[PDB]
Amino acid sequence: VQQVQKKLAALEKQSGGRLGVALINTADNSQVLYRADERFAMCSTSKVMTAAAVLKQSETHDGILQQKMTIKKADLTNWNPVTEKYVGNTMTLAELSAATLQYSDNTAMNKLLAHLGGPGNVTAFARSIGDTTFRLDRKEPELNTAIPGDERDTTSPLAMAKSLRKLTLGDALAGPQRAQLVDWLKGNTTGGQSIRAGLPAHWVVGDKTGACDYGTTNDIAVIWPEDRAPLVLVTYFTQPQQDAKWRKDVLAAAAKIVTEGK
Ligand SMILES: *C(=O)[C@@H]([C@@H]1NC(C(=O)O)=C(S[C@@H]2CN[C@@H](C(=O)N(C)C)C2)[C@@H]1C)[C@@H](C)O
Repeated sequence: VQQVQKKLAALEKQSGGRLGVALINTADNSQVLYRADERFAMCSTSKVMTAAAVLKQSETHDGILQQKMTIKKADLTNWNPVTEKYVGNTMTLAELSAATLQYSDNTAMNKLLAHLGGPGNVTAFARSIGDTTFRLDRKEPELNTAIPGDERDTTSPLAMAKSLRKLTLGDALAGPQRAQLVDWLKGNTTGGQSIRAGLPAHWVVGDKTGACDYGTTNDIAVIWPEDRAPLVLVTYFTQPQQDAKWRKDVLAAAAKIVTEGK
């Protein structure tokens, strides 16, 4: 059905930006692709691979998720909805992971990066699960420049869709860790206006949004349409002006377009 292709193409043209979509239907492994092999800056969506790297460690290191880290007034970044509540005290890695994933807390992200030894370690983890496109280069907030043509902190919609699938439904993570990642993605509190907005209200969704410079507005999610096989969806969107406004409505439209009737 190229109807979807035409609709996506029109959506992009009308938006005046560059749209990236990758949908994987686990029912038969069919895919809906639109610039699925092009690179897009990930913004907060890179936080999923990051949190997953920590979960991977917990498979061998027992109780690591309960390990504590101190939050100093110096760790605070441009967005600390949760961490700012702990300046002077501690947060476990689980709490930190939850904070970065569900509230997109930047301080929490850098705390996880520090724990992992830097962005290069997240990239290594991605490679270990077969993702040869993903690449994390900087920490928060520099990783959000999203400069057109810059390959730093980018990935493709398809590569991210495959990795999200491997992580949440596949074998990239062990049972317990897989369940925690899914639980965290379902508990996201910032996706209300994105992919979720374009889906029937009773469908169950796990997702991670993101928004940064050049009006880059992203979202990656796993969708369970009632009792049907899960859908893995990545909607990436970026614009020409560095100061462009975010277009969460564009991702919602894209989501409706590709998931309608699934
Ligand atoms: C990540 O991409 C940045 C971070 N992540 C997200 C996100 O939704 O994933 C938010 S955007 C959110 C809606 N717009 C802002 C505002 O409306 N609030 C005050 C409610 C927050 C945030 C931009 C991170 C890299 O900085």
